Amino acid sequence: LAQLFLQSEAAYCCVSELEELGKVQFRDLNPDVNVFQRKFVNEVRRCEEMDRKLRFVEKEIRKANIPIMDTGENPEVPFPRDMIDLEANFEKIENELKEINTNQEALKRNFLELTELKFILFVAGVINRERIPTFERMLWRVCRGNVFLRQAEIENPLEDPVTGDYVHKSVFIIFFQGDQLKNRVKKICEGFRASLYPCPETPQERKEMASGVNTRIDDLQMVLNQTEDHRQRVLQAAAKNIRVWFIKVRKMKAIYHTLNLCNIDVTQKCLIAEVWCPVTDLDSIQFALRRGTEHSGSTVPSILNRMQT
Amino acid sequence: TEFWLISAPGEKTCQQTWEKLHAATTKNNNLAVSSKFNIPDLKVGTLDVLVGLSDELAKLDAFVEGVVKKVAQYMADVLEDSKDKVQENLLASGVDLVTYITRFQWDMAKYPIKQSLKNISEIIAKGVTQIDNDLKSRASAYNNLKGNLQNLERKNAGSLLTRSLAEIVKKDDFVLDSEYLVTLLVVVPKLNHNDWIKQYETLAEMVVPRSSNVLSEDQDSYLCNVTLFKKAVDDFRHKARENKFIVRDFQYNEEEMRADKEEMNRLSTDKKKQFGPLVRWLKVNFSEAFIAWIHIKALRVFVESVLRYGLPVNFQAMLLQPNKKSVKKLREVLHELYKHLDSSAAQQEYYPYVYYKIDC
Amino acid sequence: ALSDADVQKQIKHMMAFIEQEANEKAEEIDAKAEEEFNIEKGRLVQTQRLKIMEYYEKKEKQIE
Amino acid sequence: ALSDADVQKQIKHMMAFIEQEANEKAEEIDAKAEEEFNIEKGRLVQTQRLKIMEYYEKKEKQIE
Amino acid sequence: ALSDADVQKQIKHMMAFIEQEANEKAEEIDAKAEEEFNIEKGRLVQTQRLKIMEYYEKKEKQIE
Amino acid sequence: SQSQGIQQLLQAEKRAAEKVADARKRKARRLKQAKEEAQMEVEQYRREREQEFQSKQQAAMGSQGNL
Amino acid sequence: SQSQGIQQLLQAEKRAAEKVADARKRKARRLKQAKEEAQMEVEQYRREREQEFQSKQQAAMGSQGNL
Amino acid sequence: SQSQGIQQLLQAEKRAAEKVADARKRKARRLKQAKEEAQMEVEQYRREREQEFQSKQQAAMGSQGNL
Repeated sequence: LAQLFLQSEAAYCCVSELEELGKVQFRDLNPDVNVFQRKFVNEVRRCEEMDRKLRFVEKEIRKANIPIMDTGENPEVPFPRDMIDLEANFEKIENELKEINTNQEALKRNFLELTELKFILFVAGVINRERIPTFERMLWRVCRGNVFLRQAEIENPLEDPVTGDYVHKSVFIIFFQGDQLKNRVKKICEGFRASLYPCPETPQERKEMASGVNTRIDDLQMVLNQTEDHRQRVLQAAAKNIRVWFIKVRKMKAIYHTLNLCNIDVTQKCLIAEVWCPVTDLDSIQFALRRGTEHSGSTVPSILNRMQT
Repeated sequence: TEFWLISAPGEKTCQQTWEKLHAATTKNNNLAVSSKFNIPDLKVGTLDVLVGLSDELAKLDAFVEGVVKKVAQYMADVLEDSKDKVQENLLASGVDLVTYITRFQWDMAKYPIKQSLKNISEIIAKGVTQIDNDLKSRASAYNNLKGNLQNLERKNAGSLLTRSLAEIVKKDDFVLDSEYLVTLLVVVPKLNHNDWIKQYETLAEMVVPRSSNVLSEDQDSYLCNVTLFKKAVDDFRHKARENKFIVRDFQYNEEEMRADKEEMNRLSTDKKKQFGPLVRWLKVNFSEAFIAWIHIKALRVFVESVLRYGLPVNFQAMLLQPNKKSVKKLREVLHELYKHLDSSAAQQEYYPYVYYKIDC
Repeated sequence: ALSDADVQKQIKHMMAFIEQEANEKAEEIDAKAEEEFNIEKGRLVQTQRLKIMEYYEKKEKQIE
Repeated sequence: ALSDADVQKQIKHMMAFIEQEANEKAEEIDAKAEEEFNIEKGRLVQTQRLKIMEYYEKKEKQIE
Repeated sequence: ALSDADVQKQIKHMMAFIEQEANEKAEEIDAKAEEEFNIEKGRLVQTQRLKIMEYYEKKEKQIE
Repeated sequence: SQSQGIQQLLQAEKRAAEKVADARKRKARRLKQAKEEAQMEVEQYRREREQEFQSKQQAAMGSQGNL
Repeated sequence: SQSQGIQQLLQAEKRAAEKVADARKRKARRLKQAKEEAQMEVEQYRREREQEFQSKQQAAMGSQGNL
Repeated sequence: SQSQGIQQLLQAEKRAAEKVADARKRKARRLKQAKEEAQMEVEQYRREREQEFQSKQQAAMGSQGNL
């Protein structure tokens, strides 16, 4: 057991270099002090937020089958203060991605919703013919089939939005002139597994509206396709930087956590710590310390002196 | 007592007889009793009004059915012309329910046929509503009278330990107009009657010896009166209690006993006087409730028949009086006879024809 | 639940309801038309008869 | 449990009570009568003596 | 990797660091003291100089 | 045979429209007749009161000279 | 013997009532006598003061006379 | 040797604290001196402007004399 005193600016760099060397184990000089008391909490908290957010995006990356090879850059683990802004930049990217997917899902609903109308043009809606055998009978139960039903069958039906998958669709829906019974049918249609919300017209104008719908559908799909394309390009590009980032962030966290396990002096911006280290490797440690503090602009001697124990 | 009410599409005139007379095809091979159902020919507008009316009638039906059965129970509680084991129902149209239903007629007097159904329904609904409120109020007032009368009977019930003394104590039982003396009544169990007679004379200082006598007796104790000096009453009643005799908290009071006697006599007479008008009131209300009840069912028949078969409104409606254990056969017959019209529109209620039950 | 013959039957039934509704509505329209006939005729004729009477009274006042 | 002699003793005892209360009441009433006699005599005699003295004093004013 | 002579040398260098900071900090403090000196001096000088000028001018105007 | 039923429904709607439009035409016609007759009565009322006025005015001239 | 008991007690009550009524009668009489005696003393006082007044009145008139 | 390093750093920190607190004390003293000197300079300005007034007044008196 030996004790080292050096300036805190030099200390950040030195700890980083020693962590890269990996031959020294630091002891906690303040065992009765919690993380808020150690005052690395803001740095750790930021690291933890960065980590979780990175992992969040990582899940999307992995689902997207991005190679994330993690073969370089990361090993150098630089730890400038500007990394905090880089952390924020990460948060922005994943947040953008989160908005895009949310938008896509809404777009998907609209796509499907318009697609159903496209198909329709009561109503020739989208039904799996789950309860239609009973829908008709329920109608007969409310009134004796006062109006004929419209029948249709969809070849290669569209993927039902609630289902999330593609099922054959078949429609048999009744229209009524009576208001009491129309309201009754409304209630049945709401209760039964049927697609009902068509806004029919018989005028040529409605066929023209249906054409406008097709146009809008195409525009929606175009925008969707571009959104997804951007998403994927961004995800893979981020996957490259994320493999590097993961380890960079982990290293920073480890460094700050190690520095918490220390006793910060009160009167000077200098840090004293006791560490265990191999005797034979002490020279190697001092050379690492020299390089670390040399990177630090203050070039504090950073002398590690053996204690008796 | 359940009757079945059904209606067929009536496409052919044979339906009039197929539901009654066609022994080859009719109910239990013409063994169930059937009769013609008299229906008014009323105006219908569009199908949605009919739909409304159907819903309304179903609700009115349930309401009145409840009301007429409730009032029937009210009369059962009265115990006049209707009991729970005999006389299960009251007369309707001045005839028995079996007679009424069997020869049921439409009451055009209440529901003119020149009116729209909406108005007919509203009129019936109003009638049965008024009847309901009239009899509810009357029954409540009567029940309150019955309550008070029973309360008085109970007050004047029990043994001498607790029974009111209104019918027991006479002026000649108390020592009245004394300056020093008061007469107390104490209940001594019969087993200790002689002990009381022997002991009462020595229970307290300054009591009048040999004054004790017996006012009343029952299966457990004797009620005896003793005259004593006012100030010894505390010692008297204390020591009497010590010897296991119970003193009643009673003093002679002519006005309270007379008031109790007349109040009971009055309430009993009032019970009789209301009973008189009670049975006439309730029986008339029943008659009208039952007539309206079946009228409602007839309208439910009209509405469903038109709603299912369209117009013109010519349907063959018939009543059955089911025979015991033949329900299955009748349903099988009716199904085979009429299933071809609906095949699936009509278990718990859906049959391929208009069908209602009458619960009597 | 229906064969073609029964679908046709159901349609005939609807048509029947359409016809009954129209017949009733027209009857209602004509009845109200007659009520309004008498009401408006009264309003107008009484209104102007009144105006005339008032002017007449004015002529009598001028004679006075 | 009590003989004719004892029931008569009890009756005499009650009568003795009644007589004792009667005597105490009559004596108390007579004593109060004596007190009220003197009280009313004082009230009356002083009231009118005062009136007499006042009229006398008025006589002095008349002499003046 | 350092001898006692070298450890003591580094301790001396670290003390030199402390002395250097002490000097730099004190110099900064004295510089600020001088800045505050000149700032407050100016404020006071101008404030009262202006008041004197105003009295002079008022008297001169009064003479005219 | 679905198109036949649908066509029949359309025919029913057409007939309904005819029934109602003709009822509206009849309402309008009866009301116009009512107005024409009312005005005729109004004119008669005017003619008669005017005649009465002129008669009284002429009598008044006879009274004035007499007076 | 319930009636003999009460007979004796009601007769005792009668005697008590007579005794207290007589005491009240005595009170009433004594109070009247008390008022009569008070009034007699009032008259004695009246006579005495009236006599002094009349005595002084005659003396005063003679005195007024000589002056 | 760390316990000695500790003692040396504590002594250096003691001196540093003393040097800075002393600078703050000096700052307060210099500020007071600044106010005292300012007031003396203000008086010097007052004296000079009063002398200028007197000069102006004498010139004015001679000018009024000549008019």
